[PDB]
Amino acid sequence: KMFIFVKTLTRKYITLEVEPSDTIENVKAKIQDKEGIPPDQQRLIFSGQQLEDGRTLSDYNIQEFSFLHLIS
Amino acid sequence: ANIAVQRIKREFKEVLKSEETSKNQIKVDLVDENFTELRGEIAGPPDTPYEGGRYQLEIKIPETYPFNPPKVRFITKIWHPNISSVTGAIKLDILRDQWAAAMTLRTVLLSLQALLAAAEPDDPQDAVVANQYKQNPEMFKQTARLWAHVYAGAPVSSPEYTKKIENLCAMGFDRNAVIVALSSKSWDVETATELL
Repeated sequence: KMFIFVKTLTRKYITLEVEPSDTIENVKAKIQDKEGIPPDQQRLIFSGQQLEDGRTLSDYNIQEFSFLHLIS
Repeated sequence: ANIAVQRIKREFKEVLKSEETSKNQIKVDLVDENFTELRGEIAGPPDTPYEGGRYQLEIKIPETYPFNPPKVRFITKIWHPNISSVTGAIKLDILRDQWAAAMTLRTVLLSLQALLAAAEPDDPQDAVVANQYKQNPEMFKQTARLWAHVYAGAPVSSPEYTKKIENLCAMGFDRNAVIVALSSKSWDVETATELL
C-alpha cells in the first residue's frame, strides 16, 4: 500500500508500488519487470544492510517514500 | 529542505494514486532525492491534434513551493500557440500570474491537458504557431498532428507533409530543422529551403 524508490548506479530513481507484506524476491522481480535486470546479480541495500531473498519489507521496517540502492 | 516538502511528497503520492485507480493519463517520476526536479508525462487529450501522443515534462519545484508555482517545461516538442516550439516554455496563468496555495501537482498536469485541449492564441508564447492557428486552422491541425506523430509517439501521419520532409532531408539537412522550417514557412517547400 506504499511507494518506494530504488536508486540505480546511473542515479535514476525507479518508483515501485509495493505492500509491506511483499518479499524481497518479488520486489526484485518487479524491478526486473519494470527495467529488465534479472534477480540473478541483483542486491538491494537499504541502509548499510543488503536485503535477503527470504524476508519481507516489513521485517526490514521499509516504509513509504523509502530509498533503496541497487547494485550488480 | 524545509517542512513544506511534506506537501510535495503528499502531492507526489496523490498523483501516483490518482493515476492507477482513476485514469492512466498523467504520470510522475523522480529525478533527485530532495524532491526538487520531477519528470511528468501527460497523455494527449482526445479529439485534438495531440490525441494518441504522450508528452513529457520537466518540473522544478521552488524552495517556497506551496506558494510561487513550480517551473514546468516541455521536454518533448509540441506545436501549440501557448507552448514554445523550441524552448518548451509554458504560457499558463497558474504558472506565473494566478497560482494559489491548495494547488497540487496533479492539478497542474490536468490544467496542462486542458490547455492542450483548448488553446489561447491571444496570450501566446510562440507567435508563429499562434498566427497559423488564427489564419489557417486546418493547416495548424494537420501540422500539430504531424508534430505529435514525430515527437510524442502519435500513430498516424499526413503523407503530403511527409513527402516534403523526405525530399528536403534528401538534400542532407536535419530532420528536426527541416520540420521547424516547413512548419514555420506555411509548408512552402520552395521558401523553406530558402531559410538558411
